[PDB]
Amino acid sequence: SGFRKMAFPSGKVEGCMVQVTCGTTTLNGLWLDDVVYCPRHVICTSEDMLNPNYEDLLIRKSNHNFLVQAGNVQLRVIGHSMQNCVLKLKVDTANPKTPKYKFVRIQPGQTFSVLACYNGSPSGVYQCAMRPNFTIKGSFLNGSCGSVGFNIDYDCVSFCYMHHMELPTGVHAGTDLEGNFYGPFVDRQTAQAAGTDTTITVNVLAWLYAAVINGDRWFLNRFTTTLNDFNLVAMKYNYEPLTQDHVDILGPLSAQTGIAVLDMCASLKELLQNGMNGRTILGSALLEDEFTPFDVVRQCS
Amino acid sequence: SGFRKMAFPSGKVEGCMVQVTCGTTTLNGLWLDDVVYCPRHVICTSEDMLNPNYEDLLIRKSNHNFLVQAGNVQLRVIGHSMQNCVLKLKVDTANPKTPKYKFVRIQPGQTFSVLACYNGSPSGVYQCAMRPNFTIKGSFLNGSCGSVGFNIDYDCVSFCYMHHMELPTGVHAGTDLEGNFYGPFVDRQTAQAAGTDTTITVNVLAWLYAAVINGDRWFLNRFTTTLNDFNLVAMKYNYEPLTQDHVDILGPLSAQTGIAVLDMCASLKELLQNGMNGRTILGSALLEDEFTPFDVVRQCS
Ligand SMILES: [Au+]
Ligand SMILES: [Au+]
Ligand SMILES: [Au+]
Ligand SMILES: [Au+]
Repeated sequence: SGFRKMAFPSGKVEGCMVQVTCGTTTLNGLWLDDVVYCPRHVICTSEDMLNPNYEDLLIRKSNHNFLVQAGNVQLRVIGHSMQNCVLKLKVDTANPKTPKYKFVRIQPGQTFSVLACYNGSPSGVYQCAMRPNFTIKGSFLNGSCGSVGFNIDYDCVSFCYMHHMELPTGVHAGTDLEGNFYGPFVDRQTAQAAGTDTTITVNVLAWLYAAVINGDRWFLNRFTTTLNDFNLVAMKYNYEPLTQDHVDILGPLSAQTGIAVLDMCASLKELLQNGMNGRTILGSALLEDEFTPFDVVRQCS
Repeated sequence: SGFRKMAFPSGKVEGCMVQVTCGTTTLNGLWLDDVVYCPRHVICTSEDMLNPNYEDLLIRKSNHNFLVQAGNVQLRVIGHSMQNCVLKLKVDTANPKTPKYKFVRIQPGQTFSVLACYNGSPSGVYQCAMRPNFTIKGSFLNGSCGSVGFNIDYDCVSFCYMHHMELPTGVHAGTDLEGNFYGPFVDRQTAQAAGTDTTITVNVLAWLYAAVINGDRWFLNRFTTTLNDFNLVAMKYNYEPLTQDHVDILGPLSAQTGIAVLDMCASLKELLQNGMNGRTILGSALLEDEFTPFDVVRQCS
């Protein structure tokens, strides 16, 4: 029993983290096979970050200016190229700890584990979700850029995030492992606002199911509702609109608990309209939306 | 910026997790050097658990009845002994992935990372605290016994917990790596109640400091208070009594923020007497008490 925000084991990714230094800046890189991936703004000075022309800045960089260090050993850079907002540094040694891996671009609402690193050394691991506005509410300090987010399914590490930026509002932005930013953000120190941060409705429902499975059931009411009618309440409270696809993905949890998806929606409705009256669900006094239905099934089996 | 409940990187401990089977039961063991540690109730049938005599049950067990498997390779058991509530299985092969490590018995209020495993394979990692009643609010399912809790300082893994039991109330009990249970619990399926679960006052104060560092400051009032007078409020709300030792440990956080410890206590006082009026602190609608002052400094530096 018990329900905790649980990250994936971090070992396979720890073995891939290296330190990358281009003149003054040092950040983290990801060493997979004989390529090191890192944020392209490693080539920038804190002066450059206001409006850098990365193509021009790269012209004055050669292989030997990129110092890559795994632990305490230097790797020899034999090639470099820019792909979108990441640099791919070709080294002469394949990482002997390369796991089976894929690069995946995740959708908003999906969750993943982040291994926060500084100067190529892991510091800690935690679970996050890609917000609907494409930001993440991370814990990152200077030098954490290049840290990656991932999922582990069986023996394959699915890399889905590389950390790039902290926006002025204290939230975080980054790219997939092909260097494309999530959302409208750019690797520039400027005014870049996040959109409205809606709540991930499907995850809230999944978490309510996890609560029922693990003993907390006070919030179960006698009501039911319809998709359209629930979505009117969702819209008012800035929740993602719930779709039939969402209903279907909740089916297994619906079967396990014997609570129809629309009955659970009516209970959520009441929670949104009436609050929690100082009580708690799974140790939280608010509605948690960073558990996917998959997360709930995996942790509950 | 940002503040997250962050576990230690799990890699060094993953390499130590094995599967241990004694007749029907299979649980997790910890393979360090040429010894495998596991809960002694591996030798029990679900029938035995009501009131087992472990000494007698062990008499009918020989080295070859304990099957220990790291990944997909068997380890050869050349000796076994019972120390308190753990078995120490001597094997003929030292674990090549043994990290630098220590066994530590932690005090209530201190935090650690748990690597939840099943059949010797890691499933996930999360951060917990040893409650003042010596229980932990974990996420454990059948077969998770033998999973361990640890801290990582530099290159040394400090093992502090091994999981044994789920009490009827859904909380968890276990031992240090010398096999001594935390609190009054025993490895028996019986009526074993947890005491009153008081809140870890010093951790709450540390977390409020983390909030100030990371932008949330609405809860800072104009008041101050005294230790004795605050402790009267703490007692009423079932908070740990705050001591001068606690004040001293908060000193570094007190210096970093410029908020005197007793001023922060007066703010907490108000939070306890008046609630949070629907607002939040670091994304929580309640007072978090599973961050130590050390946890806050490490994550904030
Ligand atoms: Au793969
Ligand atoms: Au950075
Ligand atoms: Au040590
Ligand atoms: Au068990």
